[PDB]
Amino acid sequence: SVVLPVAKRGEDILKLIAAPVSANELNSNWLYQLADAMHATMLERNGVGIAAPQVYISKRVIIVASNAVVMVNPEILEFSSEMCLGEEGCLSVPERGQVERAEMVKVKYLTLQGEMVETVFQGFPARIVQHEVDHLNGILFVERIS
Amino acid sequence: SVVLPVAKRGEDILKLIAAPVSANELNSNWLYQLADAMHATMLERNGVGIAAPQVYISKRVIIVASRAPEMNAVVMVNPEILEFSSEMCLGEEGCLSVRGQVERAEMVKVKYLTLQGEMVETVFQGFPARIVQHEVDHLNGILFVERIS
Ligand SMILES: CCCCC[C@H](CC(=O)NO)C(=O)N[C@H](C(=O)N1CCC[C@H]1CO)C(C)C
Ligand SMILES: CCCCC[C@H](CC(=O)NO)C(=O)N[C@H](C(=O)N1CCC[C@H]1CO)C(C)C
Ligand SMILES: [Zn+2]
Ligand SMILES: [Zn+2]
Repeated sequence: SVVLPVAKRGEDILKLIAAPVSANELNSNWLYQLADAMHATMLERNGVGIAAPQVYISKRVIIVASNAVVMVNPEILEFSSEMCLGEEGCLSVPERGQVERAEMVKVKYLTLQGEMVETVFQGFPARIVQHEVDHLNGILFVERIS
Repeated sequence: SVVLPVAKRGEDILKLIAAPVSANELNSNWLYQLADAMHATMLERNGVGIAAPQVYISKRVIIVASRAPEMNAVVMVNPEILEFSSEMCLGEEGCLSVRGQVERAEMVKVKYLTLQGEMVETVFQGFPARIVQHEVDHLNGILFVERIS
C-alpha cells in the first residue's frame, strides 16, 4: 500500500553504485514488500519505471512497465550500435531531455523468486531498462546529455 | 527471517545522512518487514545494535539491543537525541561494518517513533547510551573510527 519518498537530484544516494540483492532475500516477504512499495510509488507518480536508489534503497532492483516487470540484479549483456533518441524525464529530476539509447538490449536478471531469466527489449522498454540500470550505477539521464 | 548483506567501511552508503521515514510508511508492512530483516541480521552477526544504512537502506531506523547490560531490543524510527549528558564514558567499540576507544555521553535522552508511529521519550544510561550514539552516528554518516580521539 505504501508510497515511498523519492530522492531528488542533488541527493548523494542517487550517485552510488547500488549493491546486489543477496540469495537470502530472494522469494522473501522482505523483497516482495520492497517491490510492492516501489511499484506503488511508480504508479502514484505516473512512472513507467523506477529504481530502488530513488526511494533511498541502495539495492539493484528496478521495475520496467511501459505488465510491470520486476528485475533483480539486472545486467545489460549487449547493446545494439543502432541508436535512437527519446524524450526522458525522471521522478528524481523535477527538466526533461532528449537522450540517445541503444535501440535494443539483451538483459539478464532474477525474478522475485530468484529464477534466472534472459531477454531482449526494443525501442521504449529498452530505453526504460537503460535508464533504470543507469540509476543502479549512480547516473542520471542529464549526465547522458550535453 | 531474512539475513541481509551488510556494508563495510569504504562503501559510501555509510557516509550519507539517512532520510527520515515518512508518515505514510509508519505502521506499514514495509516497515515491519524492514525492521524484522534488520533484527535477524543483527542477531546473526552478534551485534548489540544496527542501523538501516548498514543494510543499504538509507532510512532513519535503528535497533538497540544491549546483549554489557541485557535489555529487550528496541526499534526506533526517526530517533533524535534531545540531550546528551556532560558526563562521559570511554570503552572499546567495534562495528559490523569495520576496534578501539570511543568517548561517549554516559546518558542520553532520546525521542523516537515506534513502528506504529507512537512517540516515545526514553533516557539511556551506560552502554545502551553508547549503542544509541553509535547507531545515530550511522544515520548521520559517521563511523566510530572517526571518533577514536
Ligand atoms: C523514458 C525512459 C524511462 C524513464 C522512467 C521515468 C521513471 C524514473 O525516473 N525511473 O528511474 C518515467 O516514468 N518518466 C516519465 C517519462 O519520461 N515518460 C512517461 C511516458 C513517456 C515517457 C517519456 O517522456 C515521466 C514521469 C517523466
Ligand atoms: C557502543 C558500541 C556499539 C557497537 C555496535 C556494533 C554493531 C554495529 O555496528 N551497529 O551499528 C556491535 O554490535 N559491536 C560489538 C561490540 O562492540 N560489543 C559486543 C558486546 C559488547 C561490545 C564489546 O565492545 C561487536 C560486534 C564488536
Ligand atoms: Zn529516473
Ligand atoms: Zn556500527
